[PDB]
Amino acid sequence: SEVLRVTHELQAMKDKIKENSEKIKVNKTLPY
Amino acid sequence: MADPRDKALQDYRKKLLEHKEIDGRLKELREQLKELT
Amino acid sequence: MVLESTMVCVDNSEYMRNGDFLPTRLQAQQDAVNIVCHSKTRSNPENNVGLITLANDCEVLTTLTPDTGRILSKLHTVQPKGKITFCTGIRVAHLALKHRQGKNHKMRIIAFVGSPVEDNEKDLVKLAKRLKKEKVNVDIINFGEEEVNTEKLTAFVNTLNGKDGTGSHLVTVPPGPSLADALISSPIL
Amino acid sequence: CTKIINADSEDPKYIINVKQFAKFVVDLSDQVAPTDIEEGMRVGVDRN
Repeated sequence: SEVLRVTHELQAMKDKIKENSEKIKVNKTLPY
Repeated sequence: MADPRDKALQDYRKKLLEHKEIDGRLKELREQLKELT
Repeated sequence: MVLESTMVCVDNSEYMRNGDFLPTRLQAQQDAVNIVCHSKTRSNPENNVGLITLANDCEVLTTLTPDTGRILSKLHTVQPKGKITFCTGIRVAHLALKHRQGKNHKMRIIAFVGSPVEDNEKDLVKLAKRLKKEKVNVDIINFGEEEVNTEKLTAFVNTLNGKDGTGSHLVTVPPGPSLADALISSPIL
Repeated sequence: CTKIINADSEDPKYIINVKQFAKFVVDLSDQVAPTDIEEGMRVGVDRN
């Protein structure tokens, strides 16, 4: 019901946002 | 009729507590997934 | 273990809003789901699942996937409004199945025939005359509305078999709003 | 050659001013312990 739409349905930011921050971090090259 | 609306009142209170827990879950998640989005 | 994929034809008809098995009917199509296939992956974690609607000529809401979150999420929004469609609905699922990966997986269509259909008499020529040469499997679930036993729909499995087939069975759970145990226990699958 | 104008404590990042080219933010190579490198000393920054 409400939760199943939120337990893993939705709440996917815990995977997508995790990955997305991975690439923004990886692109933090050493030089500045 | 034996119970003077005491055990039944406690059971109704437990049902209302479960309903309140559901309402709190709704309130928390409606904002948590909002923040994640 | 599982030599099969899974596609489902979740009804969406205008008649789907009715108290006949529970709250508002469809609320029960959703019911098995969480077991409508939850049981199917209760199998080796390599099964595949799908979803197909059947109103307004029917769209597709899920592409074969060993995932269930998507199918549940789409199920949440399946508002019933429109006349049921078939034949075409089944052929869309057939094509989708053909585009299945892991050729080892066999095919299966679980038809939640709820609201009445408009199919003619000799629909068999396209409904079943293929599944043999295509070695396909189709399952029929009659969400009530069993008009005169819906021999028209029963004839689909009738065309099935011919010696052996029928899949599990064309189980028409009684209009008694008991539950989905009838779609949970009854299905030995 | 290049000098160091800061060494972020507990943060491995350093800031250096080479000489005439420009400033930059640099990472400390594994071969050199951070303690051996201080503020104001001359570091052997590499190219690339």
